[PDB]
Amino acid sequence: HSSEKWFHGKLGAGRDGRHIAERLLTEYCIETGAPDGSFLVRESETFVGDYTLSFWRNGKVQHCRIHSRQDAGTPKFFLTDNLVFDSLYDLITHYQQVPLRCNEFEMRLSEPVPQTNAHESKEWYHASLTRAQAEHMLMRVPRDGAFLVRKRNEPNSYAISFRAEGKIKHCRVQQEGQTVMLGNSEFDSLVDLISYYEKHPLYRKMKLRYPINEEALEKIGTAEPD
Amino acid sequence: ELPEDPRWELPRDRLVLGKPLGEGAFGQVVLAEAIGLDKDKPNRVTKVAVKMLKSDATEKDLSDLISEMEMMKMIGKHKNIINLLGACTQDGPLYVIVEYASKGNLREYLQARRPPGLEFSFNPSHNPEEQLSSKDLVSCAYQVARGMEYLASKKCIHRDLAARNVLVTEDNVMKIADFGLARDIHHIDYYKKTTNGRLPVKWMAPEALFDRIYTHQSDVWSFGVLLWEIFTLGGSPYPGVPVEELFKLLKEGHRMDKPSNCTNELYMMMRDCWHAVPSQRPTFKQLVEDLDRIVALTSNQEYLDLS
Ligand SMILES: Nc1ncnc2c1ncn2[C@@H]1O[C@H](COP(=O)(O)OP(=O)(O)CP(=O)(O)O)[C@@H](O)[C@H]1O
Ligand SMILES: [Mg+2]
Repeated sequence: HSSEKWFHGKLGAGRDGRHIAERLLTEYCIETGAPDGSFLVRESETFVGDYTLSFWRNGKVQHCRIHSRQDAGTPKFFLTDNLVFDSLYDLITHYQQVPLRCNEFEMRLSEPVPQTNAHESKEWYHASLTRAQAEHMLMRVPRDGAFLVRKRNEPNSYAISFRAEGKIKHCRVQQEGQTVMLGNSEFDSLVDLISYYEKHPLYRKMKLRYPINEEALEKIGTAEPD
Repeated sequence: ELPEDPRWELPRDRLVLGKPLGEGAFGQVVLAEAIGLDKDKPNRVTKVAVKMLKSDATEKDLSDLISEMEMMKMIGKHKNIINLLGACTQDGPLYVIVEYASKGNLREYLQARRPPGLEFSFNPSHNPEEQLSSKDLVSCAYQVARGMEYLASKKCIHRDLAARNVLVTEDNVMKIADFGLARDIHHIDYYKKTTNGRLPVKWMAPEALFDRIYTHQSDVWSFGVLLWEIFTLGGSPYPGVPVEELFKLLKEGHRMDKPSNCTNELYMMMRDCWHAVPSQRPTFKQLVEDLDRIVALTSNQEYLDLS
């Protein structure tokens, strides 16, 4: 099975998965000065059901189709007709040691790539929301655990707004290059950070349980108290 | 009360019924909420669809629904097949609980994506972003081929492949549904209808129509008709032709015409599926592979060629 890692899965809730993966690898590699072979495995947009191996090679991101076949009872994965594996893992593992022979030349995949855009499609994430604008949304939700994550004007920084003990409370998150810091705490990306506190307590044992948005209000939201 | 199944049986009270989603002569599907479908998540509510018999259902219909439920357990999970979630078989009405397809059946999906026409515009000018492209249409045919291919590898014939039986999910994934007429032919390699009854004639192959002979070959015929349905964006097969005359038309080598705005290869694909010699029609493995190539070629998205 796949447990995140280079495995990003669905990108953009099924929308513009290739494009989203190109900007995710470009700006990431250009900055971090990534070596050739940097990659991620995403769901295929063109061939529904199959996968795609997207990677960085000479200032350019290229995609490779990962065929899948579930006929022999056991799933099968391959990039070529002469080599097959029982899992994406054994397949990715393999092409890390052994190169990729194509028309141009060969290439061994080097290092994974984190999910830096994963939050841009999530329900709780907002790109342009004022604090009051956010407080007003959480004001219409008379509960504890409801939350959201807005991006602030200040470069590389996001706030986490939530309802603790029946009262609005906010939290500061700061982007440090390619890692997110929640005060002293450090994570790989917003989605890895929210994922964590969706289980663990974020404040007084208050955990992020109820993402909030327009439709989320159509399910809970009334008119706002104060 | 019939053989319960601890594997699928779900407490009848952990299911909250909602509004209708579609009906027929004797059968109905209704939206519902399933509490704690997964044992590790006893309080997580999952939107689902529940299939059940109508008020005027007969003994016969019940056995058909039992069968339908058994078929889905024997076929297994697949990306393009609606997956079975569970059932309520004891002390009350039989409920077959299945995955919920938020965009309905393919026929409806396609029609709601049809153009306005020249000099005409839509009101209230609905989502212009969901208007399907030629790439999206091939992708739908491909997905259904992949699901049928898997079904054939499981030695099963659907016998009721039609756009009304292909469901579309939230992210636009095709899900083959309605296995009430499906049959297992693991060793025999064919099914011969003994009794009589209701049948989707406009989708049935000659031999299944006159000789009552069903195989993967007749499913492929139905798939030819499905293709026509897709490329006409929800048209009706053999429009205006009375069923009683359909018999005469088929016996004389009549095939439907090419849907406007449809390459010749895709029309040729339909023709192959409608071949008079069953053994000459493509199998689903050939349809997936052909459709694979067309999808790769229609979507001008370049990939690494490793050969
Ligand atoms: N999971 C689902 N999600 C959304 N809609 C569904 C659905 N399952 C069925 N429907 C709706 O109900 C319709 C009929 O469902 P289905 O084909 O399973 O029953 P059926 O056609 O066998 C009834 P009958 O046996 O009386 O002819 C579908 O075409 C669709 O409109
Ligand atoms: Mg039906």
